[PDB]
Amino acid sequence: NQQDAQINLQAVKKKYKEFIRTFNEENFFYKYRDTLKRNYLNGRYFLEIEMEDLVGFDETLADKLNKQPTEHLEIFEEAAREVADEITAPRPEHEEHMHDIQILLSNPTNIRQLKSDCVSKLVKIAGIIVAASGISAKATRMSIQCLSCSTVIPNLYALPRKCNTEQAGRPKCPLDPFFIMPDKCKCVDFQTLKLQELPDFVPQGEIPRHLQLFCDRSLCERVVPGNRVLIQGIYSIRKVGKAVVGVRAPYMRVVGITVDSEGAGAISRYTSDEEEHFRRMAASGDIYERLSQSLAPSIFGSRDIKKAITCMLFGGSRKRLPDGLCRRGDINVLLLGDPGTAKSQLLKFVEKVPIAVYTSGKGSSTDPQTRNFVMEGGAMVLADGGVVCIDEFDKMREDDRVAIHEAMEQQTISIAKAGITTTLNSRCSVLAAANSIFGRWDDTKGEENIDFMPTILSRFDMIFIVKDIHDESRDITLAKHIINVHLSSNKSAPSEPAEGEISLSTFKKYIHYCRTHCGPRLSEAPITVRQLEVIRISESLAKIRLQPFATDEHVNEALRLFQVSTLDAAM
Amino acid sequence: FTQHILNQEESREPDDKRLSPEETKFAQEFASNVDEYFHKVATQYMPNQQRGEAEQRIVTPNLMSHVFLKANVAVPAVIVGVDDEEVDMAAGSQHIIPYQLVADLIQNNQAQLI
Amino acid sequence: MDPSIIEFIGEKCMISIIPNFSNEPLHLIYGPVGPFRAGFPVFVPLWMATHLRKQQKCRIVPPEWMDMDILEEIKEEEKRSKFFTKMPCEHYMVVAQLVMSTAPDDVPRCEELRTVIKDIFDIRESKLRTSIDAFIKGEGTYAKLDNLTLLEIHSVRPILPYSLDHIARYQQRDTSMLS
Amino acid sequence: EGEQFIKDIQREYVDFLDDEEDQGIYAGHVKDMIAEKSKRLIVNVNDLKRKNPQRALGLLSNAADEQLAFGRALKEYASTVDPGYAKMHEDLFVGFERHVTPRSLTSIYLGNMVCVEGIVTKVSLIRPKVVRSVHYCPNTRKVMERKYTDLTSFEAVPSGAAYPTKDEDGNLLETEYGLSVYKDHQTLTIQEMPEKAPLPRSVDIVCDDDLVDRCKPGDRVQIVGSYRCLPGKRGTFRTVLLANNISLLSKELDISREDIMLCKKLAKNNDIFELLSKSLAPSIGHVKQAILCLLLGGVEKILPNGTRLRGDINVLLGDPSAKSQLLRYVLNTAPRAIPTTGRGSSGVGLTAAVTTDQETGERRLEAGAMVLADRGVVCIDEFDKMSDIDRTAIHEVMEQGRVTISKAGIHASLNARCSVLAAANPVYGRYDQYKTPMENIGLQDSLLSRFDLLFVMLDVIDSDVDQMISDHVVRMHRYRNPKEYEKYDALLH
Amino acid sequence: MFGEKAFDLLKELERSSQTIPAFDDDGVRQVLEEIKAIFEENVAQASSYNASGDRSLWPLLNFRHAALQRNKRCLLAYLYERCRRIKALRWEFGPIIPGDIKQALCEPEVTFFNNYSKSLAAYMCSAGYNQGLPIDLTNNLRPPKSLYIEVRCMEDYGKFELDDGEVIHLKKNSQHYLPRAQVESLVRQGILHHI
Amino acid sequence: PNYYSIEDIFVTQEKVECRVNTKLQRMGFLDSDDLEPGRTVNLPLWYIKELKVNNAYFTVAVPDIYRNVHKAVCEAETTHIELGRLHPYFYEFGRYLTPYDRNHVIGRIIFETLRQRVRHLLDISDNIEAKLHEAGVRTNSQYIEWLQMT
DNA sequence: CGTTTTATTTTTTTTTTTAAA
Ligand SMILES: Nc1ncnc2c1ncn2[C@@H]1O[C@H](COP(=O)(O)OP(=O)(O)OP(=O)(O)O)[C@@H](O)[C@H]1O
Ligand SMILES: Nc1ncnc2c1ncn2[C@@H]1O[C@H](COP(=O)(O)OP(=O)(O)O)[C@@H](O)[C@H]1O
Repeated sequence: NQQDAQINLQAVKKKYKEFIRTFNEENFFYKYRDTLKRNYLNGRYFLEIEMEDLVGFDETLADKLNKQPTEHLEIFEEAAREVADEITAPRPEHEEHMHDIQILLSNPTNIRQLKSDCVSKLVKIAGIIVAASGISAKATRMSIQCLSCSTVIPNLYALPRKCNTEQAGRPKCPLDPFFIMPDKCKCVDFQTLKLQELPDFVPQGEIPRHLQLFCDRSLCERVVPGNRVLIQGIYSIRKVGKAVVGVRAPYMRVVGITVDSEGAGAISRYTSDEEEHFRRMAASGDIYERLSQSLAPSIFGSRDIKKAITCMLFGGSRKRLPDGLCRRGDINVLLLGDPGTAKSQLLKFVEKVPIAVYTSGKGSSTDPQTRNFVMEGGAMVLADGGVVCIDEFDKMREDDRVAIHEAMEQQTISIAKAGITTTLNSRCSVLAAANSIFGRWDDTKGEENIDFMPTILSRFDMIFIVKDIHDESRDITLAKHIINVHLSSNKSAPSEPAEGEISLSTFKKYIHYCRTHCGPRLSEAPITVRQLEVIRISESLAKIRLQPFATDEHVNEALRLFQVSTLDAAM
Repeated sequence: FTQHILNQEESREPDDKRLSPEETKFAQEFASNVDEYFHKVATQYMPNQQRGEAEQRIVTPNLMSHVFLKANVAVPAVIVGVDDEEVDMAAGSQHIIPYQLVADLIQNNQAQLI
Repeated sequence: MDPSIIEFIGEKCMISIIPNFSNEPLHLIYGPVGPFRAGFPVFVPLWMATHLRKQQKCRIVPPEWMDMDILEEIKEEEKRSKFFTKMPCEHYMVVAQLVMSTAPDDVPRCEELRTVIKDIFDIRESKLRTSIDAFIKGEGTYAKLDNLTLLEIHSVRPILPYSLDHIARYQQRDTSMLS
Repeated sequence: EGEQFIKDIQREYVDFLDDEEDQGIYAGHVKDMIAEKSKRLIVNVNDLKRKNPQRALGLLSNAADEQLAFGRALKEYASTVDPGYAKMHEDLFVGFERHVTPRSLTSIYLGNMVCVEGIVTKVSLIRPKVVRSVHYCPNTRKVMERKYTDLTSFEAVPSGAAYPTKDEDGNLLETEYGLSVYKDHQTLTIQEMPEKAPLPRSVDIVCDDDLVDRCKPGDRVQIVGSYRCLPGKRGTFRTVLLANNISLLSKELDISREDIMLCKKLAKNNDIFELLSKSLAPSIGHVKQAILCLLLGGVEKILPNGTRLRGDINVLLGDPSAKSQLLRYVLNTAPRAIPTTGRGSSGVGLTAAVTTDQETGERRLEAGAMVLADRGVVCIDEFDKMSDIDRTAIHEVMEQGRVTISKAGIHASLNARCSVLAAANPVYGRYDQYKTPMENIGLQDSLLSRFDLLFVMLDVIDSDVDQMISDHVVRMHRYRNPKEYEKYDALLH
Repeated sequence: MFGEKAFDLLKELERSSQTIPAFDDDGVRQVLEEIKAIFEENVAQASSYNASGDRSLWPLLNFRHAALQRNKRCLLAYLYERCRRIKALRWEFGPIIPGDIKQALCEPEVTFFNNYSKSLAAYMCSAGYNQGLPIDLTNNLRPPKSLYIEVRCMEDYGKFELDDGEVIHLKKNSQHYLPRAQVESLVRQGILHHI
Repeated sequence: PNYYSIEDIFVTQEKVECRVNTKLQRMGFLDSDDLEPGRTVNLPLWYIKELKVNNAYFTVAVPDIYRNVHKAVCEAETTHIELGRLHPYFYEFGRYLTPYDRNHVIGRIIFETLRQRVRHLLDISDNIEAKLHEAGVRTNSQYIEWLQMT
């Protein structure tokens, strides 16, 4: 109790506690005080605070606090418990027992700026998460048979010479009869967190550097990779010294990160006016052919045939049976043709317009730490509800072309590198893109576009080819569909003014209601076995007209779209 | 409670103490609106046996408003009318109940409400 | 059950205040009040000081339970509150609102005041979660008012009873139970 | 002997021993005359908590010490009733029957007997460990004794050290063995069932003698355990969960001698061929009658003091596009019978020279894929395309059904009774006799009796069967549906 | 199906929540024209000696009753549900300002409307005085000031102000030389940030 | 005619498949003039809400979640059992049901679950609990301004 | 007549070996 300065107590003595009990303005709302109450709505055992409210009281703690928070934040812990435990009952008549807590703080900086000077010090910076480990273990105390004292620890030595199997007369017991007894112990968490620097601070001629992090109790299970963070930590150490002389320890820990809310993407992890938006357009029975000029909302293609998408994104219905089979609710569609038609950028947009990945061939596609063989998996990762559209089928190795035959016609998945069998499946699908042989002159004739199999042309449906067909009338138009489309690089906003050819995000959630209600069906009702086996698109229209049911031949609208394809394999 | 309150009124013709006239003119206003709007809901082939102001309709036979008691009477255990336990009354404390059982003290205004 | 339902009520209470002008353009409003003389305190209901302090007319100092030491002793008096405790006017949690709103522009120490009273209010209500963890077994005929105050019971008034009804459907037959 | 409640706690389990549940149901003539001798009784917590709920908590906050106690009460009970099942004086552990993800063991449940479900994997080495020391004093010839302990059993350890000698005086001091007993110990780890995953986080467990590898890596289970961690972090920490029972979920049977009596009585209905042929795949004309034996494996034959003949059958047939949505209704239902990828190796039955895994390895990845179907069956696609290397490795099998390779790996022989199917594609379509049967496929006829049939699968779209195809295939497509959820029961027909 | 259809009625009030441009009378039409059509379903064996009153039409007599049952009480609701929010605005105004539309008036709804407006008449005769005054309950509880200064609002709509004014154009800046006698109508239906 | 209900077409329409002691005659809606003693006979309630429970037509029977097999341990597992929204009418099936099946055993169970809420909603600071839950939040949310204008 | 013991992992180049239309 050296009360001249640096006192051991003042904070928990009267001060920080009383600051808490002074954080008080009227309405009877201005509190740092009932916060934890509504934390106690569940037993959260934490609380958030600022770095510029102490300054609202003083100028003396701010500098004294930020220096040795390794002490102050546990002073604050003690203040917290010894204040809050008053609250379990006004007078002595309710308590199971107290418990443990947390306190959480809140100008940014970078990684290439902080060094030997910036040690034992609190900081604000911002980065981008990479990956990190699991949740293992840590305690605060336990004890030993030999003396049975709660093994008090400074920091989250090994019982020197005193044994305490000792006072039995003489008979002695040197050199540690200390069997650590964890049944008496305490317990904490861990994650060991991770960051990458910005894409703005010279990783180009140089290398992008980074460092490791360290967490404690409740702040794991909070953060996963592909996110963007702001933080406060400590520049602290793990090694010792005086390594040709003394090279040593980087890391940090956490105190109180603050993460980002980047705009409009993250309806991913953490309204009914929009339903009124949704439904009064579908009240109009003008969506089937209206949104045949929407899926390419700003450029030309598939125009009168884009109606055939209405079945696929909603899909049919994975109509299980009493018998064995789980039918092909997944169903596949095709494109194929030459470049120049905007076929590269169109599907580029389609990733923007549910969830997938997009490139073609060899570019997805068949650690030095804690001796566990990780395996991140296969191709249902982003596609089990997500579906894809990709080029270069034959333009790909044939080792990773068995899987497609297992993936696709059935999702007949399995594993054989080690000895265990992933029995995976998915509600997924693909489209194909192309630059294979000779296009429209090929499609009418026979069957050699792919130079290995007749299988393909097996379990696929509509054959809609991409061409740059000579049409002198349309030559000038697409000679003029292309300049200001490119030039001024301007086609952003005025596509959304359409009736229902609009509002990509609204469309995303239109759809993620539309299919996402139930397994609707149909009504009672050249016409071959495979073309037939389109019955799944008989099912489709009840999500397209949003019916329960429909009959055969009003939805043979698609047959007018498919007979276009049949000319390829007419005879 | 337009529904069965008329039972109470045809039981007792409740005097100036209990009810009031204009309330009973709501009987007029009720049957008028209900039956003359029902006149276009289902009156084309309206009911066959339960054709009048129907049998099954009631708002609140539950005398069961479970109620806090303003203790402002004899601080000794003045034991009075209630169908649950009535032991140990006093001017501060209470033995909480529903309305069904004390229609007595507040007709006396012996007891009180919070 | 409302914020101003009490304020239809609690400000009806009347206390000695100061007026600093005498009787008004009229002399006295008939009623318990007597007419007004500057430098001469007068007891009134408290829904005028609105029209004095906001009107920049006169001051007021409070009752005596509205001070430090008495409440810095009741803070330990309620140790007995295994039922309830001392009750200084039974509405010191509502009057203090409008008191401490505009009065303490000139009053001494509106703060330790504020501190203790919030330090008393919720803590008496912790009793009212805890003592409810004693409540079992259809105890309609068990309850607690003995020194309850005014301002609290509304905060449970709407909820449990409109639960406890369709409990109380169950709170003659054979060996099984009935509702 | 801590805080003296211990005996009272023992009494409360002994107080389990009075009336109809104990007196009628529980033990004595519930294990011992059914003659298993395995210490482990099934506990059911809801009863113990119905008696001594405080003692239902006595575990759930401190399960460090319920164990010597439980065993004590048990030996008292079994030791004061049966003198036969009593010369095994050890702990004689018991059942102890919160399921959280192996990802949600979060600092806590310490001291708690709680549940997690997951994968058996990394099933590992087995090694016993030592309980007591039956030491002798051969000059004075007194069989004295020294018990031992570990944290993995209780809290404490003895001076865990070398089996002692020359301790008293330097007299004749030596061990005695066959009596200093030992305890079968096993180690493995568990993973979450992967479908829930968005790196999925694992757990580590440790076992004992009656708990020893009830299933295999490639199976999955519900398993219940306590928690500890011994090491002293910063004077790191790393944990393990333990004190276990066993269960299992991915099996298949309330079948005493009633269900056999059920199965006999319906025998005599003579044309079960009808029923059992129309059973799994009414979602498909056509075969199912013929499928019978690929499920049944086959029959066993042994000559006295000689050799045998392999028993099971192998056949497959067809026009392109019912053949990939067909090889089913048994792949799911048949016990542990596995088809394979279609064009697969590194695991039909080869070593695959790739020594970039553990820096050594002779048999370190020598195995196949049909011995997982030993006494099962297999199918595949893409045979019509598959390599001819291990076609060699078939001709051994369909002839023999035992695998006998020794390309320096080892001189193998290993039982297998397995059957397997194939693929097809007509390299020219609709020609079966106008051209010929054979080699419209790109195939080989050396395998005459290797498979047990020459059979055929055919089609043409038609004019006369046109509406037949329509009306039946759609009869299916709407008898697919209810009243003929998203789909109720399809009744009629 | 047998009236699962009030679940459909729930969205008829969607924009018409506290920003009500106009409301719609719909969801009802053949929903009504079925009900006495299926009186034939209800009448079919009605006092018929087809079975002479025996087992096989007891169970669905109850259906005939159930069909009735769900009919009437949703028919309580179909305007009663509409009479509640009505009552709020209809306490927010006496007969000063009835509905903005009167376009989804279930045609004899005036039957209930006026009668409901006249159930207050009981209260009215007693309210204000024994003879009664249609009494201020909901609007302009300014401690009232002098009569003749103009107005500002917050985009009221309907323009249904029947009170003695030349033309006010009852929106924000309904602003003309407006006495108190006019402006005694409305408060919280899109109006009164300000004077 | 009711302590009314929002889903008067899902109020007494949840369905059970009780067996049969005796013969049948002409169901009408079903695939039906005579059927067996003992059959999975789908039975949406309302007609049998007062249909002579004592009579030799149907038997002791339960949809077995409502049988003791779940619930009689959900009274021991009355600790952190979750219900979600599943079998929804689960404070209230028995308000009709409990004697009507005439297994004389489950009246205790539902009370035994829901009188727990005398010590569930201390930490609070089905299709029926929704109302009071909303209210519990609401009253405190406005007690907020019972402090002040806040 | 006292006071102290003990751990290493990944990549090269050779000589072996092994892969597809
Ligand atoms: N008689 C039938 N019974 C059941 N399904 C049939 C029948 N005839 C045709 N079908 C359907 O026609 C489809 C034919 O395509 P299928 O998936 O069988 O291709 P495939 O035969 O596997 O192709 P490949 O053998 O070349 O790989 C099957 O999905 C099947 O459901
Ligand atoms: N009708 C069109 N509308 C807009 N852009 C087009 C059109 N036809 C061709 N293009 C151009 O073609 C380019 C894409 O060509 P691409 O499909 O990549 O060729 P390839 O398939 O050979 O790679 C786009 O940048 C786009 O500007």
